[PDB]
This record gives sequence, C-alpha cells and structure tokens, in this order.
Amino acid sequence: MQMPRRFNTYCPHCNEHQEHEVEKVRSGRQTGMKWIDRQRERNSGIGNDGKFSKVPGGDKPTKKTDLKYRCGECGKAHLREGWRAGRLEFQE
Amino acid sequence: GRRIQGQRRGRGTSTFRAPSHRYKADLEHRKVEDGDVIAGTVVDIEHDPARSAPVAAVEFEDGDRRLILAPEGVGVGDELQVGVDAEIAPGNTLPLAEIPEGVPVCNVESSPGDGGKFARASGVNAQLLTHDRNVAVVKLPSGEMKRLDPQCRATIGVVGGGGRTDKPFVKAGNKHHKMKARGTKWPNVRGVAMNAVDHPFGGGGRQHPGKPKSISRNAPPGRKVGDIASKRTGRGG
Amino acid sequence: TGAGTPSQGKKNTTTHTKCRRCGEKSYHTKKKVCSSCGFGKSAKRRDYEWQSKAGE
Amino acid sequence: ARSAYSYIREAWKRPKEGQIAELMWHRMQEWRNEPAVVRIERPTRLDRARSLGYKAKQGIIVVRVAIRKGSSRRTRFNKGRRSKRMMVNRITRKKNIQRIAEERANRKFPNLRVLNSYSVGEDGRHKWHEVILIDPDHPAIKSDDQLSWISRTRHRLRTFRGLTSAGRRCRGLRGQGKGSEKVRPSLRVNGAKA
RNA sequence: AAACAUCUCAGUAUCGGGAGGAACAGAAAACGCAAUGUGAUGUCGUUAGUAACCGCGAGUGAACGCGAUACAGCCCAAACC
RNA sequence: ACUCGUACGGUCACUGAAUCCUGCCCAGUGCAGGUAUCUGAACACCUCGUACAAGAGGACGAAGGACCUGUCAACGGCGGG
RNA sequence: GCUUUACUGCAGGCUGUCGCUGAGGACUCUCACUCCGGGAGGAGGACACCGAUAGCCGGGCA
Ligand SMILES: [Cl-]
Ligand SMILES: [Cl-]
Ligand SMILES: [Cl-]
Ligand SMILES: [Cl-]
Ligand SMILES: [K+]
Ligand SMILES: [Mg+2]
Ligand SMILES: [Mg+2]
Ligand SMILES: [Mg+2]
Ligand SMILES: [Mg+2]
Ligand SMILES: [Mg+2]
Ligand SMILES: [Mg+2]
Ligand SMILES: [Mg+2]
Ligand SMILES: [Mg+2]
Ligand SMILES: [Mg+2]
Ligand SMILES: [Mg+2]
Ligand SMILES: [Mg+2]
Ligand SMILES: [Mg+2]
Ligand SMILES: [Mg+2]
Ligand SMILES: [Mg+2]
Ligand SMILES: [Mg+2]
Ligand SMILES: [Mg+2]
Ligand SMILES: [Mg+2]
Ligand SMILES: [Mg+2]
Ligand code: NA
Ligand code: NA
Ligand code: NA
Ligand code: NA
Ligand code: NA
Ligand code: NA
Ligand code: NA
Ligand code: NA
Ligand code: NA
Ligand code: NA
Ligand code: NA
Repeated sequence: MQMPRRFNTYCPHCNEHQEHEVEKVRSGRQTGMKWIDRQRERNSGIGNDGKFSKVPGGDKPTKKTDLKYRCGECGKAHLREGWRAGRLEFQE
Repeated sequence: GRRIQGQRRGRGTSTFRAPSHRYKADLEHRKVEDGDVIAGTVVDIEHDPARSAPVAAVEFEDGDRRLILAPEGVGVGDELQVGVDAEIAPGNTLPLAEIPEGVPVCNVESSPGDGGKFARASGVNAQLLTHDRNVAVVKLPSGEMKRLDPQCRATIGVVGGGGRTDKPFVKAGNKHHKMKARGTKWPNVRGVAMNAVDHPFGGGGRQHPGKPKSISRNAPPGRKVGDIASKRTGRGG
Repeated sequence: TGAGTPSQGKKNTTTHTKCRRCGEKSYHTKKKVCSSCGFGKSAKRRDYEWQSKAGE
Repeated sequence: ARSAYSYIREAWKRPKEGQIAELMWHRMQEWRNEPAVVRIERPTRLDRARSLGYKAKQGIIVVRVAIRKGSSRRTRFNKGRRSKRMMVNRITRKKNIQRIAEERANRKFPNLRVLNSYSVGEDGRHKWHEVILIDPDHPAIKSDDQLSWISRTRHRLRTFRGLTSAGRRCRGLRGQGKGSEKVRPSLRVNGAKA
C-alpha cells in the first residue's frame, strides 16, 4: 500500500498536532555485550548447548508495519501499532 | 554396528598373525666393518616359508653362517662377496655407487645399512639407471623412479623364483595351503553378502553396495572400504 | 548336534580348584587366578561394593 | 645485602632469558634421556628448595619427575551416553601435573613422604618438577624441630590424600573467604562441588 | 522435565589410590550487618528455600551475620651471624 | 598387527570355472586432479572503541566449497513424443 | 536392532595457527628434535613428531 512521507497528526511529546515524518525502523547493530551474549559463551560446552543449539524460526506470510513517526518541530519520535502490509511505499 | 573385519585385523590376534615361529630367517645384508674383504661360500639352497621363494645358506670367512636373499643363478659352491670392492657378479652385494649403471639389482636398502627393503619378491628386480656423487636413481619394480643415497647397498641380479605368478592356483585347496603360511585371514566373504550391521555394503533385499564404492581418504576406519580414494575406476578411457 | 544334553558329555576339563589363599573352589588352574579372592591377580583381597546393597 | 640465593630466584623468574635459558637448552637434552623419576644429589633451584623446607641433611631427598603435557588421556565411551558426556578431547583431569609428579615420585620411594615440590621447566611435551621427600624414620629428621612433624603417623602418605603444598591449592583451599564455600574443610564433605 | 538435547537423577551408583581412632580443616593477601565494627578452624541451630542459577521450563541453591559447642596458638625461608 | 613380509608384495572392494562376449551415458551422487576469479576460521597484523577490556570493522587467506576436468568391471541410468 | 542428504553431538582424517623453536613471499644453514648406522658417521631439520587451538569432511559411533 501507499503512505504519505509527511502528514499532520498527534505528537505525544508536544501534546498537540504537528507535521510528522514517517520512516521504516532500520535495525540497530548488536554490541555482543548483553547478558544473553555472556550466557551463550558461558553455557556452551561439550555436547548439545540446549537453547543455544536452536536455529532461526521462520517467516509469517506478511509482516506488520514497523514505523517511526518523527515530530517535525520537537524532533522526538514515537511508535505505533503496526498493521499487516505486503508492501509499504511512501509518497514523496 | 559391529567392527568390520579390517578392524578385527589390527588387534593382532592369532587368526590374523603370520606363523612367525615357523619362519626361517630375516633376510638382511651383512654388516661389514669396511674393506669389503668379506666373502663366503654357498653351502645350500632352501625354501623360504615367508616368501615362497628360494634362499641361500652361506658360510662366511669369519665363521658366520647366515641365510641370504638369493638372486637367480646362485648355487652350492659359489663364492659370494659383500663390500665396496666386491666383484661385480650376480649374488654379490655392494653400494649402488660401486655398481655399474644398467645392471639389474635386488634387495635394495632404503637408507644405507638398513639391510635391504626394495625388490625382494619372486623374480623381481630394480634397475640402477643414473649415478652421481649425491644421488643414485633406481627404477623399482612398480615402475617408480627412486632417488637413493649411492651408499645404499644392493645385490646384483634378479630375485630367484621368477614366474611363480604364471601358474594358476586352480583350486581353493592350493590357495589354502599358501594362505596358511602368511599373516592373512582367508577365505574372503564379500561385504555385500553380509548384514548391514557387519559392513557398510551389507544389507538389502538383493546384493549391491548401498552407496558408491569410492571412499574419501579422510573416511574413518570402519567406513573406509571399497575403492579407497580412487583417482578413477573401471577400464574405459 | 544339540547344544544341551549331548554337548554336556565333553565336560571333563578341570578349571576351578580349591584356592591356596581363601579355601574356595575358585582357583582357576588354567589361569592361575582365583575368581573369588583374586589370588594370582591381586595382593589385595578381591572385594566390590556391588556385592551388597548400596546403602549397606 | 642480597643473598646469593636471591640470584637463583631472579634467574628463574625468566627461564627463557640469559644464562639459565642456555642451561635449560643443555640440560633438557640429558633429562629427556633420563627416566620418569630420577634422584638428584642437589636441587636445581636451591633457593626454591630451602624456601619449601629443603635442608642439606641426612634423610632429605630430592628427585626430578617427568610428566607428559596436556589434557586427559581419555578412552571414548563404550556404551550409551548423553551428548554432554560423549566428550574426549577437551576433558582435562582435575589434578594438576605437579601433583601427578609428586605422586609418581612418592610411589618410587615408598618409605619417604613428600614435603613439597616445584617446577623446573618443560619442553614441548614434558613438564619437569623436582620433589622434596623426607625419611620419617631417620633420626636427624626425628630430632629436627622443624621437620619432625612429618614423622607423625597421621602423615603417612600425605600426597595421596592431598595434604601437600600443591594438593591444598589444587583443592581450592587457598582462599579463606568468598569462593571457598564448597572447598573447606574438604571437597568430599561438601559433596564434591568444587 | 508427563517426548527430548542443556538441565535433572548426581558429583549419586560403581571404580582407582590412601590415613586415623577419628579424619579433613585451621591462625586472614579474611569479613564488608561499610564500621569509631568482627577477628584461626570444624560442627549444631538459624539466616532461607532468602541471594544466585535455569529450554528463565521443570528444577537447582549458598554465604556474611547471629545464637551455641569447643577454644590456642605457633614454626620456617631471608636479612644479620 | 600386517612383517623373519617389500609391488611376481599385501591391503580394500566387486564379479564368480571354462567358451563367446561385456554396447551407450560423467547431468545428479561418489571419488580424484586442477583452479584466474568468488567464498573460506582462528592467531598475529591494521582501524574504531575502552586511560585497559569487552565489542564493531579491515587486510591476508589454508584445507574445503563455487567453477573446470578425469572416472561407470563407481552409485546408478538406458523413456515419452 | 538397523538405515539415512532426520535432529543434535562425539571419535577419526585433512588443513591454518601457537608452544617445542635455533642462526643468516621466497631462501640458506645447524644446535634442538626425528630417522638410518655397532661406532665413526649419514639423512632430514626448525619442518616433522608431540601438546593446544581453529575451519572442513565426518551414521565410523552415541
Ligand atoms: Cl514497514
Ligand atoms: Cl596369494
Ligand atoms: Cl607422601
Ligand atoms: Cl562482623
Ligand atoms: K539423561
Ligand atoms: Mg556444544
Ligand atoms: Mg625380516
Ligand atoms: Mg590373482
Ligand atoms: Mg594341483
Ligand atoms: Mg593364518
Ligand atoms: Mg567371496
Ligand atoms: Mg544374509
Ligand atoms: Mg552401518
Ligand atoms: Mg549378485
Ligand atoms: Mg551385485
Ligand atoms: Mg548356546
Ligand atoms: Mg568434617
Ligand atoms: Mg522425561
Ligand atoms: Mg517442557
Ligand atoms: Mg546440583
Ligand atoms: Mg559472605
Ligand atoms: Mg629406531
Ligand atoms: Mg543412530
Ligand atoms: Na560458568
Ligand atoms: Na548392501
Ligand atoms: Na612414599
Ligand atoms: Na566448582
Ligand atoms: Na514423562
Ligand atoms: Na520416550
Ligand atoms: Na538449563
Ligand atoms: Na547484629
Ligand atoms: Na554422472
Ligand atoms: Na561425475
Ligand atoms: Na531389536
């Protein structure tokens, strides 16, 4: 489906309607220093590694919208519920 | 499954051992201080139970009596010599350096003084091709060109008993008698005639190997069977 | 040949005999080892924890 | 001023440097041709020995023991095992090489008792330790107010029960506080969890 | 664990080596109710199924302290001879 | 162990005396050889990060794989129109 | 019990790296180390073996 790149809507920070800019959430890079990372190293040994011997689940036929709504005046973004969309293209 | 036959072998149990206690001598070139003066006289010709080939009994000047890997053409009364200055006649042993190129040789040492390792079976021989101060090039019976220290000793002539392979065994019984004199388990049951538990080719409603017969060099024992690291198979091409 | 009664006839071989060290008819005269006390194999006396129940 | 001993110690801080480096390169050649347990007239590291209790006295013995380097020389399982227990290559013994060395020396001298031991280097596949043993039956030791304690019956076979130097450290008894909950007073009394 | 792989059964069963009448531990490179505080070590009661671990599932699981029992503190290496 | 053995050896397999014979297929799988380029781990090395460290990234690149080739008395195949 | 391109692992083989290990992306040497020789000495040589680790193969086995 199509979606405007910018549009007026409620900003939970400003607490009033303002022009927001919509962007798809780009994945953040992992640091490899989280607790789970240390547990993987610690707990992996001889034989099966329990949970750490498992591999990548799979895919749902269509994913939900994963977006960031950025306020055009205070610059602070907020997140919203996503909805299933085979494709999402922005207008302008 | 169970260990395959090739694995039972390594344990060295009675069934797989050679009847060593029944063997005569460990054929090795005599040790000479130097000078070559060492000579002896052939006193008798005997059968070697470990090689199905003749062997010669020799009495050496200094009293030593030892069996020798006999080349063809050696008989009672003959005088054999071992040393750098040994004459160049069949039955004598001397370093590849003192040997004239183009002469057939047998019982060649791998490294000077090891007593002989190459070309020792019935009727075979090595071929001294090239000389040098550093390398003596010999062509082994397999056809390979081997570079050896010219100091490696050898015996002039071809090994006695040539042509043994020319006669067929004809019957199981004859193989039997020969096999009894070797460190080998015989007869041989085909893998494909066994059960899956006993061999990788075992099992099935009819006889055929499960997978392809060419097995990798890296296969572990118990699985390395069939055509080992075959560069090719069949006859075509 | 039946593995039962008919095969029992060739049993005239002496193996286990009265042991010099413990007195039991367990000294295997072929192996020169007592299966009861360990004589011939061990200076220490043969004994195992499984010869009795675990907590006893 | 510095004791002469302090120089032996200083040299051994860096066994791959200076003169000692060359001695080792020399010595090991002969050591590699020696047996598992060799009694030596004098300790290679005199300062070390005296520091551990060694005395140039009757009934005091020193011996160098060779032990292979590496992990456990382990046989693979011959019956059912869950993956976690199918291991072979990475399994290592819970007793350190120095301790193995002390036991081997002690068995060679059934009547003597281990006092202490120390390292004297290693090559690519051996590790060498010199063990100091004591004759608890020789007067001179029975009359020595510093070693006589080892003559007590309670001390028969000290090494085999981990009452040794390396024995106690290897048992996790070094610390008196945090970390020694499953260690003191003994590994067995704590259910064998350290 | 209602299957099962880590986990659990369990450092259990069993095996190898060895001491004593009891073993072992033990005079802090401790503790860390953080203190102007405690003062070797076992053990018992408690702290507490707490902190901690764990397909964060099922399960697993201390310690400091406190109240008791009994109390005990010393010898080398080296410096200088 | 084979082996008091050494290619006329002995190991590993298939077929199963003699006689007449044993066609076509290397795409898949297996084995083996080669390989410009691509891919390919760790150590050491370079960059960023951290007064250190975790960590992120780069350069180099072994066997192996991609790719090419040989091979069916190697696994096996030999149809529809 | 058995099978395999089922899941997960474990031996074993191949290969890089570190230690043993030394002198002057290709090279010489000798002193460790290895093998041959009764010895003298010869071959090989910082490789190989062995210890550690990393990648690939891995129903041979659990
Ligand atoms: Cl989206
Ligand atoms: Cl034959
Ligand atoms: Cl002792
Ligand atoms: Cl306190
Ligand atoms: K289990
Ligand atoms: Mg694992
Ligand atoms: Mg021989
Ligand atoms: Mg034939
Ligand atoms: Mg006949
Ligand atoms: Mg036989
Ligand atoms: Mg057959
Ligand atoms: Mg059948
Ligand atoms: Mg099988
Ligand atoms: Mg058939
Ligand atoms: Mg067939
Ligand atoms: Mg029966
Ligand atoms: Mg106790
Ligand atoms: Mg269950
Ligand atoms: Mg569950
Ligand atoms: Mg537990
Ligand atoms: Mg505490
Ligand atoms: Mg040798
Ligand atoms: Mg299975
Ligand atoms: Na851990
Ligand atoms: Na089959
Ligand atoms: Na002793
Ligand atoms: Na522990
Ligand atoms: Na259940
Ligand atoms: Na079940
Ligand atoms: Na778990
Ligand atoms: Na209080
Ligand atoms: Na093909
Ligand atoms: Na092919
Ligand atoms: Na069954």
